[PDB]
Amino acid sequence: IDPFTPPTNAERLHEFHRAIGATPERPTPPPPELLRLRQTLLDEESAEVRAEIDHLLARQAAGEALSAGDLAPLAHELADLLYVTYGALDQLGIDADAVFAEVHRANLSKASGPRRADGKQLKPEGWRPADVRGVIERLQH
Amino acid sequence: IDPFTPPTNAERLHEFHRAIGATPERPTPPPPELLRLRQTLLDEESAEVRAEIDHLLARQAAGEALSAGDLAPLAHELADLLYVTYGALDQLGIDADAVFAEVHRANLSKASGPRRADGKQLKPEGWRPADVRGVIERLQH
Ligand SMILES: [Cl-]
Ligand SMILES: [Cl-]
Ligand SMILES: [Cl-]
Ligand SMILES: [Cl-]
Ligand SMILES: [Cl-]
Ligand SMILES: [Cl-]
Ligand SMILES: [Cl-]
Ligand SMILES: [Cl-]
Repeated sequence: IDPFTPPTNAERLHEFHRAIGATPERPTPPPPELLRLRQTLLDEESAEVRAEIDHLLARQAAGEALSAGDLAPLAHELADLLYVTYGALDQLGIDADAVFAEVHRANLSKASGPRRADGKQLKPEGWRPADVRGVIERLQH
Repeated sequence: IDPFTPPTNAERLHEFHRAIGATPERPTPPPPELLRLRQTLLDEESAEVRAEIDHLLARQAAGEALSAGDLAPLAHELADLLYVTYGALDQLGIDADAVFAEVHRANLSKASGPRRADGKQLKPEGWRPADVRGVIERLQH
């Protein structure tokens, strides 16, 4: 499935990494041990988000109408996930906003296509996929 | 483990959801079926990120010095993950930037603590944890 089925937050992660001694201004591969760690951490944070969804689903199944406050733990974990995802991009010395803008361009464009009779989102004429490599090359040079 | 071990992107997701017919201005619980979907999608996108890390790790292990371009698929998947994470928060009608700011405050503050002899990050005096519930209540009211 897929989605169709003042400083920015990226800049905040740069501030954070400065604080913990952790980053490059241009795209730069990290040490293996650091990739490994990032992989684990993404793994863990996505697991916590999915667990909080499970709790809400169980409460809804029992018939509860959740309040705004009830959504806080999930919102907290989601933000934690943004943090470590932005963290990865910052660690890589990749401008997250530049890459995000290109991904957003392509997704928004795809959203403007027609739908199949069964409701599946189709691409519009002349749809242009996200060219993230082009963004990276641009940032590097 | 943990991290110690112009429109914003959140606003872009609101634009996207408008485009696909998908959102609330105040925190609002979603339908169960939609939570279920979001859970699956987070699951899948985090799996793809972790797979791209595996590929880079294998290349590094073989002795390669990765170029900036080599990082594009990982950067692309990371941005895809931001997209569906921001997507969740938007779906919930929760201002992602407000929640992120509070999580960032707490993380940056924790970073200012001393480290144990073994290098573990300790909290500073009077450290105040992220109060995401307070943010949610504020957004609701
Ligand atoms: Cl509900
Ligand atoms: Cl409440
Ligand atoms: Cl991080
Ligand atoms: Cl198509
Ligand atoms: Cl490398
Ligand atoms: Cl290259
Ligand atoms: Cl989404
Ligand atoms: Cl501590």
